[PDB]
Amino acid sequence: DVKIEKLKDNLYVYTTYNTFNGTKYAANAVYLVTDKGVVVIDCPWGEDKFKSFTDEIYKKHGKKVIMNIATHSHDDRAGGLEYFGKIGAKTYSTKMTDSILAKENKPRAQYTFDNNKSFKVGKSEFQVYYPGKGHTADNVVVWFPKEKVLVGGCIIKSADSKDLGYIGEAYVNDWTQSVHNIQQKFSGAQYVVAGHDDWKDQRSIQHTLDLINEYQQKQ
Ligand SMILES: C[C@H](CS)C(=O)N1CCC[C@@H]1C(=O)O
Ligand code: NA
Ligand SMILES: [Zn+2]
Ligand SMILES: [Zn+2]
Ligand SMILES: [Zn+2]
Repeated sequence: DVKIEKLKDNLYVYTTYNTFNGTKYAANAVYLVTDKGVVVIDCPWGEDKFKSFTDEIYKKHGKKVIMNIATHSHDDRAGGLEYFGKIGAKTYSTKMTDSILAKENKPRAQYTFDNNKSFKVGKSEFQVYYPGKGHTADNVVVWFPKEKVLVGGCIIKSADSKDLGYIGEAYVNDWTQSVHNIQQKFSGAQYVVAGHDDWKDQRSIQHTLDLINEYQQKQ
């Protein structure tokens, strides 16, 4: 199942679901429809959902995916690099993410960049920004200036998150500064999209900071 909702103009938020030990988690990402084709950020959470996802893209827009950008090495972000490459899309990731994928023997992106990069596709513009370590050492966010949408990915927890989620590769002591960096640089954001679960509640950044503090206080 893939849920797709228009967020602003040609920018859409898509959500897929993956159940872990009785807890049904949602993974949120976005895709942009341009005159040159569709740009997909991250990927459906689960390989058995890739075809269903692009099938929905065709049903709704009758267009082709020409680019895929992974915001970190995990399955819900970089899991589709092989698939999107196979169907003709130009794939990207940061060099740090590439190093992690290589180490884990996971498919890698065709092109890599040094943490930050500004993109221009058709008449659309967006930028990938590295705020520092948090959920992982390589996590990046994507900013769409025209739509005023900040795709936070997993460094941003949903306002209803019970805990920080998977922290086996996290840097909790650096996470607060990284989130403060995002907040300061994209202060005028109309929409901030958390990587998991409910993203609509815009207190997501506040709750994230709350969860980090809670974790640290408990030592
Ligand atoms: C929970 C994260 C996504 S934030 C996840 O999918 N992981 C963490 C380690 C195993 C799996 C993966 O990406 O390989
Ligand atoms: Na590899
Ligand atoms: Zn992750
Ligand atoms: Zn995630
Ligand atoms: Zn809170």
